[PDB]
Amino acid sequence: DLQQLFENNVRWAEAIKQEDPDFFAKLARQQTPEYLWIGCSDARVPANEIVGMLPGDLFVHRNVANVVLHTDLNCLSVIQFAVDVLKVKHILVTGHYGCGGVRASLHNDQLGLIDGWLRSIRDLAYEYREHLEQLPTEEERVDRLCELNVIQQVANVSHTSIVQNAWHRGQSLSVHGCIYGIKDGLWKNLNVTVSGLDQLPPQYRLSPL
Amino acid sequence: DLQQLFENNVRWAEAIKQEDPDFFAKLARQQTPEYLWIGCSDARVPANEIVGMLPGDLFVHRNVANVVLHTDLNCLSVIQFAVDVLKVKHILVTGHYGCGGVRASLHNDQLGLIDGWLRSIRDLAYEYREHLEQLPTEEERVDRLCELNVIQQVANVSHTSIVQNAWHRGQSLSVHGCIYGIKDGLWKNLNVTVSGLDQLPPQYRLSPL
Ligand SMILES: [Zn+2]
Ligand SMILES: [Zn+2]
Repeated sequence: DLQQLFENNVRWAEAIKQEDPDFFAKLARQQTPEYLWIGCSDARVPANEIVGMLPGDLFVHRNVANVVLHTDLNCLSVIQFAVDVLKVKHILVTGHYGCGGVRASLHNDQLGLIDGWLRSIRDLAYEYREHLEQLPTEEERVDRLCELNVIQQVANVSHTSIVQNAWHRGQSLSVHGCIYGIKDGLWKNLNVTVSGLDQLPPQYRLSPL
Repeated sequence: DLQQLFENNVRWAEAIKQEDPDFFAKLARQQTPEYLWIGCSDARVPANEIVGMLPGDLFVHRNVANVVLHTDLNCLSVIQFAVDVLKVKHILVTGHYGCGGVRASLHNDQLGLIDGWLRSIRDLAYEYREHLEQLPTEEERVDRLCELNVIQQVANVSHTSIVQNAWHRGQSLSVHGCIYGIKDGLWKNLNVTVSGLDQLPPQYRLSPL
């Protein structure tokens, strides 16, 4: 039954309109979010509710296990529109504990198309195989890889020419790494924020155009 | 100031916990959403709030102008994990009026990387140039293309081997087209639902494996 979702919507919209009849009218005039959320598609991680944001506040990309690839025009279009047009001040890279995409990367089952998508997280598990092996349970390994993945994705966003050119032309722009606990509703800072070119390794820095 | 978002989160999580102290505990045990939302990244279109869903209810992919490409492992991984693993019953393709991605496709400015991303919407505008030309204002042209785009994206999802193989093996799966009014908060059905192979043109139907 899809009519519930429709009936919830009319209910939601009309409730808002009696509290502030101009809410959508004003909102529809300009898009000025300060934040881009790059997070997982997982149903248990909705961005706005988690950080208490209202419509208009958060530009959002969500994909499986919040993966950012430098050949992916899907995510890169979100990042570039966020950064070059909307000129967000902040990019919130948010992974979450118990992420099935990360977990799939740590196991050996073929899931099909998504096998390719998760390659770079599988790579991360190989890179940290000594660190992860050293952890006694599967849940610990999955959860640690989740942190590692977020931290990696933050690097990926920051190395984009999109982000570096924002900085080159003096734009205020910070990239953050957070992880959400689906078990407790808490959104945790991973303290890996990047806010400028000086924070990038020499091998990854691009010269201005 | 990002600490507000953090402070809102702790506030949100602890409020929920005093209403139902098990909410996250239960939620974290299994992911069982019935819906996949494929919508735009636009800050003024958050999925859960719009249809009144709670965490756990909606698997979500959001990208610029809700574009679904058959070479995009980003979106296709979300669709395939939704369909093959989570076995969603419904895919909600939701575009929205006043979509900048659609609008960009209708104008001639180079926006960079996102130029490639929006190619297929630009194609749609060319295909319907006679219909769209025939509309007196830019806002009408943009908004009409928005409907056309949603309708197209629904076709794209339905033609995926992911979706057809769901049907081939008897899985209940419906693809919907909706459009959200950022001006009034209303989520409208475009009445283009596809629920089976019989609804696909012969040229697009794939034989079972
Ligand atoms: Zn996940
Ligand atoms: Zn849009």
